[PDB]
Amino acid sequence: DLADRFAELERRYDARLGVYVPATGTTAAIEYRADERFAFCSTFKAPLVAAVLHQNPLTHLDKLITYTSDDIRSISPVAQQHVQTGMTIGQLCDAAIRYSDGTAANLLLADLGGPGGGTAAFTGYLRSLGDTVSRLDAEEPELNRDPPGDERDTTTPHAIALVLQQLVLGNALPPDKRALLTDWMARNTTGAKRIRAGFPADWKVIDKTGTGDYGRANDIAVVWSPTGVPYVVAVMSDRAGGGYDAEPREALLAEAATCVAGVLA
Repeated sequence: DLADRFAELERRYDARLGVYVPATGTTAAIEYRADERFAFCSTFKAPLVAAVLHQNPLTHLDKLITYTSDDIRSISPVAQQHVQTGMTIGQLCDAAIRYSDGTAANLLLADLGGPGGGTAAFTGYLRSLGDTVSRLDAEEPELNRDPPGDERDTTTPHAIALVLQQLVLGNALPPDKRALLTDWMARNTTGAKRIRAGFPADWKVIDKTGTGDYGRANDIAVVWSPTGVPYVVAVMSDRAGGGYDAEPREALLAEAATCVAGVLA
Protein backbone atom coordinates (compact mmCIF):
# COMPACT_ATOMS: atom_id res chain seq x y z
CA ASP A 1 0.00 0.00 0.00
CA LEU A 2 1.10 3.59 0.61
CA ALA A 3 3.86 2.58 3.03
CA ASP A 4 5.28 0.27 0.36
CA ARG A 5 5.25 3.10 -2.20
CA PHE A 6 7.04 5.50 0.17
CA ALA A 7 9.64 2.82 0.91
CA GLU A 8 10.12 2.34 -2.84
CA LEU A 9 10.85 6.06 -3.13
CA GLU A 10 13.42 5.87 -0.33
CA ARG A 11 15.29 3.15 -2.23
CA ARG A 12 14.99 5.04 -5.53
CA TYR A 13 16.52 8.23 -4.11
CA ASP A 14 18.77 6.66 -1.41
CA ALA A 15 16.81 8.83 0.98
CA ARG A 16 14.92 8.98 4.24
CA LEU A 17 11.37 10.23 3.65
CA GLY A 18 8.85 11.58 6.14
CA VAL A 19 5.21 12.35 5.40
CA TYR A 20 2.30 13.58 7.48
CA VAL A 21 -1.23 14.59 6.49
CA PRO A 22 -3.49 15.27 9.51
CA ALA A 23 -6.81 13.46 9.72
CA THR A 24 -9.96 15.22 8.50
CA GLY A 25 -13.67 14.51 8.71
CA THR A 26 -13.46 11.56 6.32
CA THR A 27 -9.73 10.84 5.78
CA ALA A 28 -7.42 9.12 8.22
CA ALA A 29 -4.04 10.64 8.88
CA ILE A 30 -1.35 9.72 6.37
CA GLU A 31 1.88 9.02 8.23
CA TYR A 32 5.28 7.70 7.18
CA ARG A 33 8.21 8.21 9.56
CA ALA A 34 6.02 11.08 10.74
CA ASP A 35 7.47 11.24 14.27
CA GLU A 36 11.12 11.02 13.20
CA ARG A 37 13.12 14.22 13.40
CA PHE A 38 14.17 16.04 10.23
CA ALA A 39 15.94 19.38 9.94
CA PHE A 40 13.58 22.35 9.54
CA CYS A 41 15.80 23.95 6.98
CA SER A 42 13.92 26.93 5.57
CA THR A 43 10.46 25.58 6.44
CA PHE A 44 10.83 27.40 9.78
CA LYS A 45 10.48 30.73 7.95
CA ALA A 46 6.70 30.25 7.66
CA PRO A 47 6.04 29.95 11.43
CA LEU A 48 8.71 32.62 11.95
CA VAL A 49 6.61 35.12 9.99
CA ALA A 50 3.57 33.98 11.96
CA ALA A 51 5.47 34.66 15.19
CA VAL A 52 6.42 38.18 14.10
CA LEU A 53 2.88 38.90 12.90
CA HIS A 54 1.35 37.66 16.16
CA GLN A 55 3.80 39.62 18.32
CA ASN A 56 3.16 43.07 16.83
CA PRO A 57 0.45 45.40 15.54
CA LEU A 58 -0.13 45.00 11.84
CA THR A 59 1.44 48.40 11.14
CA HIS A 60 4.75 46.96 12.39
CA LEU A 61 4.98 45.68 8.81
CA ASP A 62 5.90 49.23 7.77
CA LYS A 63 8.92 49.54 10.09
CA LEU A 64 12.15 49.93 8.11
CA ILE A 65 15.03 47.58 8.98
CA THR A 66 18.57 48.52 7.97
CA TYR A 67 21.40 46.04 7.55
CA THR A 68 24.87 45.90 6.05
CA SER A 69 27.42 43.75 4.23
CA ASP A 70 28.25 41.48 7.18
CA ASP A 71 24.56 40.54 7.56
CA ILE A 72 24.48 38.69 4.21
CA ARG A 73 25.70 35.26 5.33
CA SER A 74 23.34 32.88 3.50
CA ILE A 75 21.21 32.53 0.37
CA SER A 76 19.36 35.86 0.32
CA PRO A 77 17.98 36.62 -3.16
CA VAL A 78 16.04 39.73 -2.10
CA ALA A 79 18.02 41.17 0.81
CA GLN A 80 21.21 41.25 -1.29
CA GLN A 81 19.42 43.65 -3.66
CA HIS A 82 18.00 46.04 -1.05
CA VAL A 83 21.03 46.24 1.25
CA GLN A 84 21.65 49.83 0.12
CA THR A 85 18.16 51.00 1.19
CA GLY A 86 16.92 48.64 3.91
CA MET A 87 13.73 46.59 3.97
CA THR A 88 10.52 46.91 5.92
CA ILE A 89 9.33 44.08 8.16
CA GLY A 90 6.65 43.37 5.55
CA GLN A 91 9.26 43.14 2.79
CA LEU A 92 11.33 40.84 5.01
CA CYS A 93 8.35 38.55 5.66
CA ASP A 94 7.64 38.48 1.92
CA ALA A 95 11.23 37.58 1.02
CA ALA A 96 11.62 35.02 3.81
CA ILE A 97 8.59 33.06 2.59
CA ARG A 98 8.57 33.64 -1.16
CA TYR A 99 12.33 33.51 -1.88
CA SER A 100 13.45 31.66 1.28
CA ASP A 101 15.65 34.66 2.04
CA GLY A 102 18.07 33.78 4.84
CA THR A 103 19.11 37.30 5.75
CA ALA A 104 15.45 38.28 5.97
CA ALA A 105 14.88 35.34 8.32
CA ASN A 106 17.85 36.31 10.50
CA LEU A 107 16.57 39.89 10.72
CA LEU A 108 13.09 38.65 11.61
CA LEU A 109 14.56 36.45 14.34
CA ALA A 110 16.35 39.51 15.72
CA ASP A 111 13.07 41.43 15.56
CA LEU A 112 11.47 38.72 17.71
CA GLY A 113 14.41 39.24 20.05
CA GLY A 114 15.54 37.48 23.17
CA PRO A 115 18.21 34.86 23.79
CA GLY A 116 19.80 33.03 20.89
CA GLY A 117 19.28 35.90 18.47
CA GLY A 118 15.56 35.14 18.56
CA THR A 119 15.71 31.35 18.25
CA ALA A 120 14.50 30.83 21.83
CA ALA A 121 11.48 33.08 21.23
CA PHE A 122 10.76 31.28 17.96
CA THR A 123 10.78 27.96 19.81
CA GLY A 124 8.56 29.50 22.49
CA TYR A 125 6.06 30.49 19.82
CA LEU A 126 5.86 26.87 18.68
CA ARG A 127 5.42 25.75 22.29
CA SER A 128 2.43 28.11 22.58
CA LEU A 129 0.85 26.18 19.69
CA GLY A 130 1.28 22.91 21.59
CA ASP A 131 4.41 21.79 19.71
CA THR A 132 6.63 20.15 22.35
CA VAL A 133 8.89 18.51 19.73
CA SER A 134 10.42 21.16 17.46
CA ARG A 135 13.44 23.26 18.36
CA LEU A 136 15.41 26.03 16.67
CA ASP A 137 18.96 26.47 17.93
CA ALA A 138 20.86 28.37 15.21
CA GLU A 139 20.06 30.93 12.55
CA GLU A 140 21.10 30.99 8.91
CA PRO A 141 23.32 29.48 7.52
CA GLU A 142 24.16 27.10 10.35
CA LEU A 143 20.65 25.67 10.84
CA ASN A 144 20.96 23.68 7.58
CA ARG A 145 24.21 21.99 8.62
CA ASP A 146 23.58 19.83 11.70
CA PRO A 147 24.77 16.23 11.27
CA PRO A 148 22.12 13.61 10.50
CA GLY A 149 20.47 12.44 13.71
CA ASP A 150 21.37 15.61 15.63
CA GLU A 151 18.25 17.06 17.24
CA ARG A 152 19.30 20.70 16.92
CA ASP A 153 17.16 22.68 14.46
CA THR A 154 14.70 19.81 13.91
CA THR A 155 10.97 19.25 13.68
CA THR A 156 8.93 16.23 12.57
CA PRO A 157 6.41 15.90 9.73
CA HIS A 158 3.73 15.39 12.39
CA ALA A 159 4.73 18.40 14.49
CA ILE A 160 5.14 20.93 11.69
CA ALA A 161 1.90 19.83 10.02
CA LEU A 162 -0.09 20.49 13.19
CA VAL A 163 1.58 23.89 13.57
CA LEU A 164 0.81 24.85 9.98
CA GLN A 165 -2.78 23.64 10.39
CA GLN A 166 -3.32 26.04 13.29
CA LEU A 167 -1.66 28.95 11.48
CA VAL A 168 -3.52 28.71 8.16
CA LEU A 169 -6.73 26.80 8.93
CA GLY A 170 -7.16 27.35 12.67
CA ASN A 171 -7.27 30.41 14.91
CA ALA A 172 -3.63 30.83 15.94
CA LEU A 173 -3.67 34.18 14.11
CA PRO A 174 -6.45 36.76 13.77
CA PRO A 175 -8.01 36.74 10.30
CA ASP A 176 -6.08 39.72 8.89
CA LYS A 177 -2.68 38.31 9.92
CA ARG A 178 -3.76 34.82 8.85
CA ALA A 179 -4.53 36.19 5.39
CA LEU A 180 -1.10 37.85 5.07
CA LEU A 181 0.66 34.59 5.92
CA THR A 182 -1.58 32.58 3.60
CA ASP A 183 -1.12 34.98 0.68
CA TRP A 184 2.68 34.99 0.99
CA MET A 185 2.74 31.19 0.98
CA ALA A 186 0.31 31.19 -1.96
CA ARG A 187 2.77 33.33 -3.95
CA ASN A 188 5.85 31.27 -3.06
CA THR A 189 8.33 31.07 -5.95
CA THR A 190 10.43 28.10 -4.76
CA GLY A 191 7.95 25.21 -4.60
CA ALA A 192 6.85 24.43 -8.16
CA LYS A 193 8.70 21.09 -8.30
CA ARG A 194 7.70 19.78 -4.84
CA ILE A 195 4.19 19.31 -3.39
CA ARG A 196 2.69 21.53 -6.12
CA ALA A 197 3.99 19.09 -8.73
CA GLY A 198 2.05 16.21 -7.18
CA PHE A 199 -1.39 17.82 -7.07
CA PRO A 200 -3.71 18.47 -10.04
CA ALA A 201 -3.85 22.03 -11.33
CA ASP A 202 -7.40 22.59 -10.05
CA TRP A 203 -6.17 22.11 -6.47
CA LYS A 204 -4.94 25.25 -4.72
CA VAL A 205 -1.50 24.91 -3.14
CA ILE A 206 0.37 27.23 -0.77
CA ASP A 207 3.73 26.14 0.58
CA LYS A 208 7.10 26.85 2.15
CA THR A 209 10.13 24.84 1.05
CA GLY A 210 13.32 23.91 2.84
CA THR A 211 16.66 22.80 1.39
CA GLY A 212 19.85 22.03 3.25
CA ASP A 213 23.00 19.96 3.42
CA TYR A 214 23.05 16.15 3.54
CA GLY A 215 20.60 16.21 0.64
CA ARG A 216 17.84 17.79 2.72
CA ALA A 217 14.66 18.72 0.84
CA ASN A 218 11.40 19.63 2.60
CA ASP A 219 8.06 21.15 1.69
CA ILE A 220 5.11 22.05 3.91
CA ALA A 221 1.84 23.00 2.29
CA VAL A 222 -1.85 23.56 2.65
CA VAL A 223 -3.87 22.33 -0.31
CA TRP A 224 -7.54 22.84 -1.17
CA SER A 225 -9.59 20.49 -3.33
CA PRO A 226 -11.65 21.88 -6.23
CA THR A 227 -14.61 22.03 -3.79
CA GLY A 228 -12.66 23.87 -1.09
CA VAL A 229 -11.80 21.00 1.28
CA PRO A 230 -8.37 21.70 2.86
CA TYR A 231 -5.57 19.33 3.77
CA VAL A 232 -2.16 19.96 5.34
CA VAL A 233 0.80 18.16 3.74
CA ALA A 234 4.28 17.92 5.27
CA VAL A 235 7.00 16.12 3.33
CA MET A 236 10.58 15.98 4.61
CA SER A 237 13.63 14.16 3.30
CA ASP A 238 17.38 13.76 3.56
CA ARG A 239 20.07 11.70 1.84
CA ALA A 240 22.56 11.26 4.67
CA GLY A 241 24.15 8.33 2.84
CA GLY A 242 25.71 10.80 0.41
CA GLY A 243 27.35 12.89 3.10
CA TYR A 244 27.31 16.65 3.54
CA ASP A 245 27.39 17.34 -0.21
CA ALA A 246 24.57 14.94 -1.13
CA GLU A 247 22.32 16.55 -3.72
CA PRO A 248 18.76 17.37 -2.61
CA ARG A 249 16.25 15.59 -4.82
CA GLU A 250 13.03 17.53 -5.36
CA ALA A 251 11.53 14.74 -7.45
CA LEU A 252 11.32 12.62 -4.30
CA LEU A 253 8.90 15.15 -2.84
CA ALA A 254 6.92 15.49 -6.08
CA GLU A 255 6.47 11.72 -6.26
CA ALA A 256 5.53 11.44 -2.58
CA ALA A 257 3.01 14.25 -3.05
CA THR A 258 1.58 12.48 -6.11
CA CYS A 259 0.97 9.44 -3.90
CA VAL A 260 -0.74 11.63 -1.30
CA ALA A 261 -2.87 13.40 -3.90
CA GLY A 262 -4.09 10.04 -5.19
CA VAL A 263 -5.40 9.19 -1.73
CA LEU A 264 -7.03 12.58 -1.13
CA ALA A 265 -8.68 12.85 -4.57
